[PDB]
Amino acid sequence: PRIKTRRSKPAPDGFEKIKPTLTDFEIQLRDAQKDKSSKLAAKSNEQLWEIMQLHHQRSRYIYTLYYKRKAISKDLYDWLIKEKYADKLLIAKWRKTGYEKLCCLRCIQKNETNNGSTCICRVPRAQLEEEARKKGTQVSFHQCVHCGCRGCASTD
Amino acid sequence: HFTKSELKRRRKTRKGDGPWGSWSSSD
Amino acid sequence: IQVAHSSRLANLIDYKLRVLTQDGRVYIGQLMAFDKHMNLVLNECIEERVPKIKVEKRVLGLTILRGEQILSTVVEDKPL
Amino acid sequence: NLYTPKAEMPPEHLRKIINTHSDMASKMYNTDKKAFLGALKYLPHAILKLLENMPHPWEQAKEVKVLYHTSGAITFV
RNA sequence: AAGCAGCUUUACAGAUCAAUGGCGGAGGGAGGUCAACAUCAAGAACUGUGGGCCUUUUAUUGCCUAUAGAACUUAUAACGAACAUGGUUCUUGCCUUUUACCAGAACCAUCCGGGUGUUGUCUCCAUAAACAGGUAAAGCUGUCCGUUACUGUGGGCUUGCCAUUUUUUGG
Ligand SMILES: [Zn+2]
Ligand SMILES: [Zn+2]
Ligand SMILES: [Zn+2]
Repeated sequence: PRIKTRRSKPAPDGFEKIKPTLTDFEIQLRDAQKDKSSKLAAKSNEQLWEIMQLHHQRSRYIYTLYYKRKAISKDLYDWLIKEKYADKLLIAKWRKTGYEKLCCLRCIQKNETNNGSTCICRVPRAQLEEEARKKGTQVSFHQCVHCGCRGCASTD
Repeated sequence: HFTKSELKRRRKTRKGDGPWGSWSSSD
Repeated sequence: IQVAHSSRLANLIDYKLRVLTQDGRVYIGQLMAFDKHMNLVLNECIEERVPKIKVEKRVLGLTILRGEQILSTVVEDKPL
Repeated sequence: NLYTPKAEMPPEHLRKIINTHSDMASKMYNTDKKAFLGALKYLPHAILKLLENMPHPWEQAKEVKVLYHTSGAITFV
């Protein structure tokens, strides 16, 4: 996350209760930052998908404790927002309707795809199965590229 | 087209939990 | 010939006023300035005298009127 | 007008990209290596973007925004 | 500037619970190291609308007037209270040829940036805003909805006040 400095405030009360989960996410990021053997290209991109998964689960955990379960106060949530434990924008898209479950910020931007549309992971799995049935083949999509989410629309 | 209860009893069928739950259906 | 629920002379400014005077003269025309003494400075003043019938009509223009010579003022209609 | 603004990414993703470009011996880096030779004519701009955002003596470390290429070629503060 | 009269306002006590008429509403506020389009070197210099006047056919020029607006920089003139670099040409230096240069000019440029307007998107906070026509844009308009158009309490002031010659207390 962000380093602990003099200008950064100390944490509000309740943060030591949630330190083991954030510390587990921290040490898994410490393991996932190091380069592996990583010779292939299809398995080079998976070790970025693990880090996108860890960042997504950390922000999902903070979102779950603040908005869903209402255990963390506004002071501690704003401190976890200042110290970059979770993105403002991912939590903000999770506040929206239709983007409750979401992979990452990259897969809802129409600015980065070649077609001017969103990413294929925002299509529901049932819609992909409907087009697979209408074409006759199987669902020819398994793992999204920016992040490794199989399907991340709000239904599925 | 699936009903909402069918979406509930199909989004449990993905093996992991979260967006990274696999739809691959090995077993 | 109409009016609203007016309270005093200042809210009805610039209107087509008929002005009655002590000397048997009626000044018709619009207004531009008043005073405490009801000193009307009439905008397009037309003086009406009745020699003993026929209304002797006179073009004046912008005239400062001294208030003691005035009897009472009549509001006719809108300007312009 | 369609414009969703720029995606703030985790720092660990950038850090993993920079760590995977220390070997640079596979075939897969070929176009990525092309990117490195293309990023030299955008290298010195980034040097200015470091040295403008150079941390002053009254501050410890200045957590700064930064663009990184997908291949981790060039890192513009 | 105490008060009263008047006008206006919201909280209202009130007449209809009508047809009216004002105001407000006919899809919000704060922003963001968000981007997109304009626009930023000049008759001290800018546009909108309208009329009129001149070509040999009233077309692209150019003036005189009428009003409504000119955001952004500008006078020890300039978007930036800061300041680099490159090209061409000329004139100097170092010289041993060029690059790399010394350092002045002239004419150009290139980079780090910046302002303002509008549009859009994003974040946070909230929440009769109903229907119909269009443009490049808006309650632009039509239907329409709240306080409410006829008194009194409570606030504000745009006012006046607290007979003896020239005005309002008599020819
Ligand atoms: Zn996704
Ligand atoms: Zn994604
Ligand atoms: Zn995706």
